[PDB]
Amino acid sequence: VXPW
Amino acid sequence: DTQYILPNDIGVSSLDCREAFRLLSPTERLYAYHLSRAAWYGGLAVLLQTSPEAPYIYALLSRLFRAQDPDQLRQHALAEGLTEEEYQAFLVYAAGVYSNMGNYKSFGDTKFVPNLPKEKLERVILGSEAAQQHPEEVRGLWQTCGELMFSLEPRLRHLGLGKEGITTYFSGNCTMEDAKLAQDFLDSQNLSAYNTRLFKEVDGEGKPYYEVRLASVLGSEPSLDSEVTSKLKSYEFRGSPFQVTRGDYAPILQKVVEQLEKAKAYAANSHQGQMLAQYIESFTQGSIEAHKRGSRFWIQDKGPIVESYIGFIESYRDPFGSRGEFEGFVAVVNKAMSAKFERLVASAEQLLKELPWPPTFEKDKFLTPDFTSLDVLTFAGSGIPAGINIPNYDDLRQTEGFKNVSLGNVLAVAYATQREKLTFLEEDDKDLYILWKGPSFDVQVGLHALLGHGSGKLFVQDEKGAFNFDQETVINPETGEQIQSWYRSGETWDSKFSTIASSYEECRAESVGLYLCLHPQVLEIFGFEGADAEDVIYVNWLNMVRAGLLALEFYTPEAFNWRQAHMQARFVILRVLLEAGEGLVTITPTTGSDGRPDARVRLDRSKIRSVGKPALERFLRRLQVLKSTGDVAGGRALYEGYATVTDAPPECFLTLRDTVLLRKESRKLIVQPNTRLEGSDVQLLEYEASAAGLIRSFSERFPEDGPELEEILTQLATADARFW
Ligand SMILES: [K+]
Ligand SMILES: [Mg+2]
Ligand SMILES: [Zn+2]
Repeated sequence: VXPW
Repeated sequence: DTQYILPNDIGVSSLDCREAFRLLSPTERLYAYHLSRAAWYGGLAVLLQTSPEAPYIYALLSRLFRAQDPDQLRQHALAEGLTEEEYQAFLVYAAGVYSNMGNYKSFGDTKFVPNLPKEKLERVILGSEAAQQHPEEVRGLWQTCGELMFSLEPRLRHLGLGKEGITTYFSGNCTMEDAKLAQDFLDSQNLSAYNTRLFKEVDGEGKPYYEVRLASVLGSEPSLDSEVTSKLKSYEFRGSPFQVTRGDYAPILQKVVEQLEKAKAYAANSHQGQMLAQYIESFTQGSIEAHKRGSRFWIQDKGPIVESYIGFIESYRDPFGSRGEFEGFVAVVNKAMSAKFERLVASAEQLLKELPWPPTFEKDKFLTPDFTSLDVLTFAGSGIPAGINIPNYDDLRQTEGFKNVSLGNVLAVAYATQREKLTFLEEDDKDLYILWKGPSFDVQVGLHALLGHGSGKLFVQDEKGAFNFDQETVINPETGEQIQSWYRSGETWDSKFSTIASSYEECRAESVGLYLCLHPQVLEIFGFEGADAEDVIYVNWLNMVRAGLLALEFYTPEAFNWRQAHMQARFVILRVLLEAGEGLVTITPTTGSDGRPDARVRLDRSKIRSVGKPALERFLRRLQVLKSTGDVAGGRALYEGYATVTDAPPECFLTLRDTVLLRKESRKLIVQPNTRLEGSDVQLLEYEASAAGLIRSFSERFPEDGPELEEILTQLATADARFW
């Protein structure tokens, strides 16, 4: 799993 | 309107990684070169996983820009009557298509079209140099993809199952019912959806036949024996015919495995070599199991200088939530920035104990997980994240361990903001925001990756009832009773929690981040003692509530659907903190300095611990209990209840959404470098931080076989054309  | 176009002054940042590359040894450089080539090759498949016209648009753009670079093409376009702003809009559009590997935003799942008249762009394309060199190919590509490149018909605006959306993970005639039946079949067959797509056709009667196509180099022909070759047959499932095939994106993955084999020669240790062999197996046969074994060997490779991962990893853009989009990154460790995260790992096992659920709902043994800060050289696919927790195989995450990764040169590209663009904050808040955003983000990302995704025990039952926990002694804190819900064989987190799984897990991880950020030991791990940890905490929470407001841009009210997992998660956290009342967070609509509707977010620093922490603790316990029991019913109840967007007073979120859109800022595109092999050495090629720079980065990206990749994509597109 993992914004700006 | 502007919702479905990229603005001509969209920010473009260049990935900064000359120093990390210059650190690398010659062997490490050739290793990263071949891995980057494999990743770039595989990222082309995202085009096929995005929209039916995306491969054609890519082929057309890359042909156009091979014939003429942006500056050559400008002269033609302006001689053909375009304006500089229209040509700039075309450049921005091409750069968007390149940066997303498709004509839909990877962050938002919305289509974007070129911001200029279609007839003028036709004048440009048909008069171009590539058109004069290949009239048949260019004219065919244009007639095939042009109006779809521009059409904003309402069913084309968003990615999604059914008729009101667009997806190529399924055929056009597929609905959520078809995806649910496919997922039940896949669970019954212990075949993971990650590297699969689903196509539905009908016979003369109208009876639906289902094809579950696996992504593989090899097709449906006799190859060396695998667990995959037995599965290539027809089945009947609840009266429906299913056909498991493979050979999807076959020549693309062929290039990928070529480059992976070449990288295998320059591997540092046997862990990397075996993980690469297993990746080759996974991509050639179609085995998610081979990818699992490669990921196991990869977890075993601790602290390498060139970190990497590749495959059909994340399941964000599958409208059902189980199939994986292709990605692949190559990065260099940054030991100085990784120091703080290894520090966070040092006290991580003892940090988990503070989480608001009993150790019976926590992983059995804490495995010392690798956590590095990385500098990216390549991140192929549709988007570059800030950090990753991988692998997503929860069995591996519970037995062997996992890796946490913080992309440093991506965090740095995203750190910069201007005062004007910081919307919905009062001037007193903006200064603390500017001063503390970066360090607060280090904190939040560390907590999100290590203690968020890295925490949680899923209760799995065997086929012989062998619970991985103690059914007799483990008690459910929300009911006081023993455990009654759990996962079975073949059932995974994505499998049971389909459309909300990504957003739900993300919400849990970032609630963990917000919660454990009050812990002063954590704040001193990042070197923030009480003199400044105060402000880093307040900034983390203010950023969270502001993100919860801003998330309304990523909500389709007509479909009652959330288009982005993290933003839905942050809206959920905002509604949760609004729920406790007591004047903690307050969204108040105002009128802006420019005379347009604005809003203001007020967050009280004092009530963060007295009001915010109890609500977050309650919420985290609910989330974790429902996740560990796999209670899809109650989990959906909770999450889809908080994620509900309503115009109810006082918040009036639906009216706020118009303000959030009317003051939205487009996410910047990121230019990535290329690597070249001068026979002996490896050199790094950087590019201007512009639309033309990104275009050039993709024109020089495939020097050996670019025109062949264009035709591979065109062929794979035309073959499946009947599905949409
Ligand atoms: K998912
Ligand atoms: Mg659809
Ligand atoms: Zn995450």
